[PDB]
Amino acid sequence: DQESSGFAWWAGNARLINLSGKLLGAHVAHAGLIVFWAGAMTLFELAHFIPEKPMYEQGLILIPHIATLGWGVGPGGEVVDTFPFFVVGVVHLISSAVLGFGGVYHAIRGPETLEEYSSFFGYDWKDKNKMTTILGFHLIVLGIGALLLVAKAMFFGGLYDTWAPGGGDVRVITNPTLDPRVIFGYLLKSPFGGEGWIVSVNNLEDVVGGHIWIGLICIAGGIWHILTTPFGWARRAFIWSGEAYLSYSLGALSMMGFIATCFVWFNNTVYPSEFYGPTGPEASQAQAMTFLIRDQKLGANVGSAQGPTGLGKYLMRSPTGEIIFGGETMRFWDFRGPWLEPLRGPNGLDLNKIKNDIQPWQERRAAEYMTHAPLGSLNSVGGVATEINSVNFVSPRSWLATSHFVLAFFFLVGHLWHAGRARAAAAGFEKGIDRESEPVLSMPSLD
Amino acid sequence: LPEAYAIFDPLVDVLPVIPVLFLALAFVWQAAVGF
Amino acid sequence: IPLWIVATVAGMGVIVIVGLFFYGAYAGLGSSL
Amino acid sequence: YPIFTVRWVAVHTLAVPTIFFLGAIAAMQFIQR
Amino acid sequence: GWFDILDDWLKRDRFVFVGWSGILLFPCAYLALGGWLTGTTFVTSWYTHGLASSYLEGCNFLTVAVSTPANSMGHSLLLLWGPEAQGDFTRWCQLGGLWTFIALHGAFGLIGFMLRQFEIARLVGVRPYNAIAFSAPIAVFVSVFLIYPLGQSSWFFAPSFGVAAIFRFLLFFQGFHNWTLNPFHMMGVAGVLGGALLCAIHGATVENTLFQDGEGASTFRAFNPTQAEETYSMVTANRFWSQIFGIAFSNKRWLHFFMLFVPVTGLWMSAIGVVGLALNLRSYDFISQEIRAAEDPEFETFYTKNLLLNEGIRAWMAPQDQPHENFVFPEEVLPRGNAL
Amino acid sequence: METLKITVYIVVTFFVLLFVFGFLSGDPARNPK
Amino acid sequence: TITPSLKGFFIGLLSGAVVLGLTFAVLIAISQIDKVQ
Amino acid sequence: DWRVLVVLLPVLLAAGWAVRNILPYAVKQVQKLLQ
Amino acid sequence: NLWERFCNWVTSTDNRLYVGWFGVIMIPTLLAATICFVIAFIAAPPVDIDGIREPVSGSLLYGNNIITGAVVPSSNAIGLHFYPIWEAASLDEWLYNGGPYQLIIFHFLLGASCYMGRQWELSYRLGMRPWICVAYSAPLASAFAVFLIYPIGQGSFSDGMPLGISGTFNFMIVFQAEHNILMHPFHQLGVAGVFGGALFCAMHGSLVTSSLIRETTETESANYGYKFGQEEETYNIVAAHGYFGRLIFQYASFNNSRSLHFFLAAWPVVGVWFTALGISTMAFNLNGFNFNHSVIDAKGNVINTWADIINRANLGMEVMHERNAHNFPLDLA
Amino acid sequence: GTTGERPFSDIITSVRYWVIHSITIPALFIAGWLFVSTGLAYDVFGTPRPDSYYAQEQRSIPLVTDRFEAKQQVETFLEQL
Ligand code: CLA
Ligand code: CLA
Ligand code: CLA
Ligand code: CLA
Ligand code: CLA
Ligand SMILES: CCCCCCCCCCCCCCCC(=O)OC[C@H](COP(=O)(O)OC[C@@H](O)CO)OC(=O)CCCCCCCCCCCCCCC
Ligand SMILES: CC1=C(/C=C/C(C)=C/C=C/C(C)=C/C=C/C=C(C)/C=C/C=C(C)/C=C/C2=C(C)CCCC2(C)C)C(C)(C)CCC1
Ligand SMILES: CC1=C(/C=C/C(C)=C/C=C/C(C)=C/C=C/C=C(C)/C=C/C=C(C)/C=C/C2=C(C)CCCC2(C)C)C(C)(C)CCC1
Ligand SMILES: CC1=C(/C=C/C(C)=C/C=C/C(C)=C/C=C/C=C(C)/C=C/C=C(C)/C=C/C2=C(C)CCCC2(C)C)C(C)(C)CCC1
Ligand SMILES: [Cl-]
Ligand SMILES: [Cl-]
Ligand SMILES: [Fe+3]
Repeated sequence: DQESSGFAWWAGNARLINLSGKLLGAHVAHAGLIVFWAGAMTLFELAHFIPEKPMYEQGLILIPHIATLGWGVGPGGEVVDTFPFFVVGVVHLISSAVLGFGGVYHAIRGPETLEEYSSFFGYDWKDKNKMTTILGFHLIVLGIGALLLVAKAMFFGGLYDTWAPGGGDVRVITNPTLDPRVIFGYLLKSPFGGEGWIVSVNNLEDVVGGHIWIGLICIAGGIWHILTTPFGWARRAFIWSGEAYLSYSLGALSMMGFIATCFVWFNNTVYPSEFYGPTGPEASQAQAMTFLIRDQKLGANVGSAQGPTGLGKYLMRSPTGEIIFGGETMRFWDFRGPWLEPLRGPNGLDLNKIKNDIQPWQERRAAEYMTHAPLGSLNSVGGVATEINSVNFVSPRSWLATSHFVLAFFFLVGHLWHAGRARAAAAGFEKGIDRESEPVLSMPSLD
Repeated sequence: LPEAYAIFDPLVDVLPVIPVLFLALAFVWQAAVGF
Repeated sequence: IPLWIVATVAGMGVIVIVGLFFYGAYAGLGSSL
Repeated sequence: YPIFTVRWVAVHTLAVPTIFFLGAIAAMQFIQR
Repeated sequence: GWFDILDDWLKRDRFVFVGWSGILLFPCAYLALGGWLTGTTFVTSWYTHGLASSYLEGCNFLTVAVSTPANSMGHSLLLLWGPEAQGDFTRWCQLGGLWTFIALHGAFGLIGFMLRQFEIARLVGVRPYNAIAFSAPIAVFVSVFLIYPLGQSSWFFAPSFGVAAIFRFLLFFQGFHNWTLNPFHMMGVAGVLGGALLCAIHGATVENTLFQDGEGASTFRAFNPTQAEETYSMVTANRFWSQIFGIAFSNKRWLHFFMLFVPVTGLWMSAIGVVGLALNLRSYDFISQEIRAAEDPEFETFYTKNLLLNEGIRAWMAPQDQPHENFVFPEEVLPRGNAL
Repeated sequence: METLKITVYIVVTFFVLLFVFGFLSGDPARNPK
Repeated sequence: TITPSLKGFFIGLLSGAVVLGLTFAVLIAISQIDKVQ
Repeated sequence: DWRVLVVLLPVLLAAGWAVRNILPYAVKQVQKLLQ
Repeated sequence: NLWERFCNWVTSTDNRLYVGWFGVIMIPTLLAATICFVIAFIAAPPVDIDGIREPVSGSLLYGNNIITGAVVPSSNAIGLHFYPIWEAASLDEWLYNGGPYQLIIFHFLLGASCYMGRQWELSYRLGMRPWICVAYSAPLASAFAVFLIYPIGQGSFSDGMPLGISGTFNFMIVFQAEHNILMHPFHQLGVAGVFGGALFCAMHGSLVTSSLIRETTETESANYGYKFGQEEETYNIVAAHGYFGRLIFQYASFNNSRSLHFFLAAWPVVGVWFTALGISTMAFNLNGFNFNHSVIDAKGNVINTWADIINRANLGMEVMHERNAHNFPLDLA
Repeated sequence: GTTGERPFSDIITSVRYWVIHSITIPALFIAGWLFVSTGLAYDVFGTPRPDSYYAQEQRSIPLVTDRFEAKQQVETFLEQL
């Protein structure tokens, strides 16, 4: 009841702030929901999956994650056996029942507080030692999880690699990149065009390598936070309360969600186009390729063909000179993909390779990706807005990019919400202004 | 789904919505306690 | 009759009927098919 | 309490046709061209 | 006396107040709302527009409309007993009679509602500024649904009552009147958006300058409607906005009047400009720009680009949006850039 | 050009360092109660 | 003479006069039964 | 035609059924009014 | 200490304008964006926004009035690449390709983000509750949507909203041609947010002005009945609620001022949040509802609705936007 | 204060209400259904059925051209079906 805590029913989970047993319960109960959805969604996707269709023509976002990890697929992304998808769903689903059972138990049946039950699980938010210790344990868990990805790539079948010679395939990662100048060079590239920050990672070696690195970084920091207490400069620079830590993570979860958006929109390495459909830049570049191949077959000389604007119709230069695809796709010349890189010489697209070396599988790939561009209506009509009904399709990339920008934006709002409140609760005016000691009434007047 | 489990493929169509219902139940419950 | 029961069943009636309208949007008149 | 009032009339001129209309709109989902 | 007896009953304190204004308001409002609901569910637009527009035909909530009567009806009142329907309910529906029915009963409903605000204000003891402010909705409705089509060839070019139909209206007004360029609409934008701003910012300011009058962390309980003290701090809210923005309100009465003034003023300005568009008296062009562009083919602004878009709208939508014109544009006259 | 790039890089560094070091110099304590 | 539209005009006139009549008839009656104190 | 009576039938039944469940409680209301 | 004096003045509550640490970024970035905007609006030369060597004039001195003038977005040849002054061979090349646009929008987004933080900050220094900045997040997100987020998803700052009155309308029109944003429920909620906010703003102002308590004569303004900082409320909430509850019915009215003012904040902010999100998700080409040819007759003839009339208009914008820039038949950029 | 009618809470809670309304709400709902399932809604309002928008060989839309003989023009359209 609201008279006991201060918080109303719509803010009822704030009554959990200093009840560690119930708070543990809700948390473990929530984690079951995530794992539940993961397993449930997978089985739904598998019950609706058709192997003869590409995954991206079928509204699948999880099976693509599983196949990128190397389970279920063969060369060029073709699904060869669906039993590994089945396992991933069943196991998550079965586990969620466990997470649910404990979560509900701690919520309504276990002891409401832990601090009198055990001195190890109990915690006071203002206790900077115990908090860094819990942080340390979880950092250790995160490090292990990042190493499980390494282990799957190096010791347990490998990963799907769209860049693999002969066409993408599952491949075991023998030489992860450990060179800090490469791994942390990604963390220092520009976010802007032609650079890409971490989103530009375009080889499994660099992926596997970076995970070895944060895997080690995390475990070390975990050990470091278990053994130390926060220094004095950190003590006076932060707010030490449950809501304060919740806000710090909302900001982080927000930053991560934006980054996830850009990753699935631009990157076709850890999001294989074989599974997720082409990217935006890719499908546009694929369109230009398709018409280059068609017109050249008719007898056009695509290097010297001038276009209406005077620029080249099929081929122009970039601002740094590189031979790129022409037309409005000029904006997409930073695109890189395995169907197009064979035509790339050192100066950009090689006119001789365009004339003599285009292979049927490339023409097929360009046409497929041109007519599967991530463009569609909310009710999944495929194409520009002016398209008539016929094609039921929205790219998984659109679906994943749009949702996680929404989640990211709202979690940034969440950060601003709980941050300011944490600051006001600690200072003692989160409930409003004391009439008998109004601060402004004691400051001097601006004029 | 493997055919030995084809009997549940109606049940699979519903499962992913179960987490949403959990959100709704918290309102049934607060309605039952009069908020 | 407890109101919380009336609240849940009415909404449940609402959710069903809305779901039937969205359902029809993919079949029969106005389905594009 | 009285049973029929100005309110009574007001709720029934909105509500009676609403349920009637929802019924008609319900059946429309099963019209095939 | 019977008049004072009927006044006693109309002005009774009930759940839904009636009043003298109720004799006009309720039947007209109920009939406007009932007519819209009736038509969007059952009534076509196949003979007026060539359009489907009912739930019964396949439309969803975004595409149902009570559509306007065909251009050939002119400004006919389209009464049920009038000369076009001649008392046939079926034909009246097929001819667009629900459109005028709704617009006219709606117009009179709005009169009844504004009279209602007057009637209740006088009985309760308050000044009548709420009814004054409702002038702006009435001015908007009158200019867009009555004056604008009265200026044009027929009720056909009024807005049809529907969600997507309203969107088409918006798009017609860009392609044909270049309505975005009209400074009277610009003043409306600034009063609508500036009203949203004042609504958001005044609500936040009060909620974030509250005094602490309870001990609960949900701060709503700490207000009693019968209390005498302000519930938030005008002094503190003033210093904050003084130091953040430069200027701050210091007078609560002027602040609330200003919240009336801004969006009311802006809707009235957009009505004025719609009155101009009734006569095709548009802000369509700037003569100086057209003289330069006709003599200098390298001159290109965003103004000249918008006109290319307006010309594309007009040629591509007119054959089906104005079907009484029997327009037939062979492909080669359609304006279009390369490729598309 | 390069002189400008270096000039702006120094300017930006300067203000960014004012920001981090200002918000570390004991911000929570700067409040009225 | 009385054209079809002029006949319609009276149709509408009497309809409206009937509607407002039944309206005010019923409203006066209710007001007489359920008076105030 | 026959369709009209098909449609009005439930409403007539419903109205009559409601009339019968409310009738003792209404005639007391009117009786209370006549004062 | 000298650094402590500086910090004491940065954070002072006695400054006519509050500076603060957020302000140490805000002031220079806004001043830079403002000065460059003023200069480019008046004086910039034509900019080749569509990267097809067809430059678009936007400044006053080049034949624009207040209505047609814009700072033109940077070239499509640039795309999402960063393009400060030093990346250009000369000021002349920078102006031709749209440099001032990036300079302005990036400084502005940084400056307005810190404006939001400044709002939390002074509120904390004053003993206030902290959420005014959460409300300001709704227009800030909207600005982020049209200057930054929508260029990212489309792949070029050249699809950013021009800094100009007509340029803005060119943005709305091309957007509707490409994404059908009128048929998108997130823009509809934005309409419901600004219309509703206008309505409620109008309502609250008329209701409070209506309930003002007589304190003045007729030969003076009713406003002089309120004095800055009186403890008595200046209007009668009970009378105002008495009125408005009778206008509709009593339970549809607010008798709690805090509950009413919270509603005043939440309705426009949420709706603007969603419309920011609508621009931000149409950036990734998740478009408004498409009902084109949705209704069909028994033979198979198309039976148009109003959606199909919206499409004919969308088509006419489509084939005329960027009239020389397309060499291939699908609009994928 | 309270105006005088019976609270809606006590009404949708009371047993008498749901005795009455578990019949009436379904009756109207079934009534609405039958209004469409019998095809009555088509003829009352004149809305074409999926086979009554054109004749078997026609793509011209039956648009009303004349104001005063319009009632007859619509009926000359329905006959050509
Ligand atoms: C993810 C959602 C989530 C979770 C995990 C929790 C969890 C919790 N809430 Mg919160 N809450 C939520 C959403 C959530 N809430 C929402 C959305 C609202 C708004 C309506 C609230 C409003 C709210 C209020 C107002 C309060 C709480 C409180 C609580 C705590 C005690 C609840 C209680 O007494 O239940 C009692 C209810 C029951 C005993 C009924 C049964 C409930 C269980 C969980 C059903 C489980 C079903 C499941 C299928 C069983 C699995 C079995 C297993 C073998 C697999 C608990 C830790 C309370 C608190 O803080 O107390 C100090 C409190 O006052 N919540
Ligand atoms: C990030 C999450 C995410 C993403 C990217 C997808 C993406 C997809 N899902 Mg999946 N799904 C999700 C979550 C997600 N889903 C969840 C949580 C559930 C449980 C209900 C499901 C259940 C589910 C099913 C059962 C199916 C899909 C399917 C699909 C596809 C079609 C989506 C569609 O048409 O939606 C329609 C679009 C909407 C319903 C719009 C919703 C808009 C939301 C409500 C806005 C919310 C805004 C904000 C959060 C609200 C708070 C604001 C407040 C704080 C102010 C698509 C590939 C379908 C498919 O093709 O499968 C093969 C399918 O059948 N999903
Ligand atoms: C984060 C999860 C979490 C946490 C912090 C706690 C904490 C606690 N639980 Mg709870 N519990 C949990 C999950 C959790 N539980 C789950 C999931 C279940 C359902 C299976 C239960 C079921 C449960 C019961 C039935 C009881 C408790 C009790 C306790 C208390 C005593 C535990 C003890 O001494 O363990 C000592 C340590 C061990 C027994 C060894 C644990 C070895 C683990 C499981 C190995 C696997 C680790 C691996 C990382 C897990 C991966 C999970 C996956 C989802 C990623 C303590 C306060 C007791 C209590 O409070 O009684 C009053 C009690 O009776 N818990
Ligand atoms: C989940 C991860 C996590 C969390 C929450 C914490 C939390 C904490 N750590 Mg720990 N730590 C972690 C992981 C984490 N650490 C790991 C994995 C390591 C091993 C490398 C360390 C190593 C470490 C050390 C060595 C120290 C801490 C300390 C701290 C405390 C102060 C942090 C601080 O001031 O940050 C604020 C960050 C700054 C002031 C840095 C300056 C500003 C930077 C440059 C901003 C850049 C952001 C920008 C957007 C760019 C991002 C992308 C890219 C370019 C980098 C705090 C309790 C301190 C303490 O008191 O320990 C006892 C301390 O000295 N941590
Ligand atoms: C930033 C974008 C923006 C903004 C803020 C506006 C703002 C405005 N536009 Mg503009 N407009 C825009 C962009 C924008 N427009 C663009 C890009 C175009 C294309 C060129 C248009 C095209 C356009 C047109 C065509 C019109 C406007 C009009 C308006 C005004 C409408 C005001 C209003 O509330 O009417 C709403 C209507 C009313 C308030 C009338 C009264 C309604 C009553 C009170 C309703 C009662 C309902 C009842 C209770 C029952 C309902 C039940 C039902 C829901 C079930 C307003 C000033 C209108 C105008 O200027 O009118 C004078 C107009 O006709 N705009
Ligand atoms: C809990 C769900 C939150 C949803 C998003 C946030 C909604 C409100 C955000 C408005 C911020 C306005 C600026 C400052 C506004 C401001 O200052 O607020 C002040 C006001 C009162 O604050 P208190 O200090 O009393 O309470 C906040 C905490 O202190 C808890 O006590 O805050 C609230 O009441 C929050 C209500 C939470 C419940 C919100 C649910 C409403 C949304 C429901 C879903 C709508 C979906 C629509 C779909 C189309
Ligand atoms: C705290 C709380 C809460 C929450 C709760 C929760 C969140 C819970 C969770 C729970 C959970 C989370 C649960 C789970 C469960 C699961 C399960 C129960 C499962 C089972 C499964 C199975 C049995 C499987 C089967 C199968 C197989 C084996 C194969 C395939 C097919 C099938 C599917 C048949 C709420 C909000 C209400 C409020 C109150 C308080
Ligand atoms: C895995 C991987 C990778 C890698 C990754 C990495 C290596 C990462 C790292 C990362 C990192 C290394 C991160 C970090 C971050 C940081 C941050 C995020 C920060 C934050 C900060 C803050 C938040 C602060 C704040 C403040 C200020 C500003 C002042 C004073 C106050 C305060 C404290 C509040 C790669 C890409 C190779 C590839 C792929 C895979
Ligand atoms: C015309 C006319 C008339 C009138 C009639 C009337 C007056 C009618 C009424 C009618 C009505 C009165 C109807 C109603 C309807 C209703 C409806 C049809 C509804 C529906 C609803 C829904 C569907 C819901 C939805 C929703 C919402 C909105 C909220 C939440 C969400 C949801 C989705 C649940 C007369 C004969 C005198 C004369 C001649 C002409
Ligand atoms: Cl254009
Ligand atoms: Cl092109
Ligand atoms: Fe106020």
